[PDB]
Amino acid sequence: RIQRNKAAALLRLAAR
Amino acid sequence: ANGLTVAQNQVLNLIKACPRPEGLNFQDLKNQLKHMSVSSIKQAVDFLSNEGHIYSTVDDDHFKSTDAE
Repeated sequence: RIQRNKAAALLRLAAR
Repeated sequence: ANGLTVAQNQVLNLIKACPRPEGLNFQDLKNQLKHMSVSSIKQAVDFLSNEGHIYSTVDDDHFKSTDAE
């Protein structure tokens, strides 16, 4: 469940 | 630019600003923002997560801001 959560968030934020 | 709603901005601001090592757990969050119903917070959580603003850390319901005001 929890893994690279921060990186996922950064990716989501960046990919806009 | 603020493609966010004032309530979600506020929730995010609380999550990011609140000086707790343990981020701002959903229960702390709701205890602070008593007016902001659990469902509405779940929706906000989902949105802010999708926006890559908040993320869950030690537990699913234990959020921190990645680097979003």
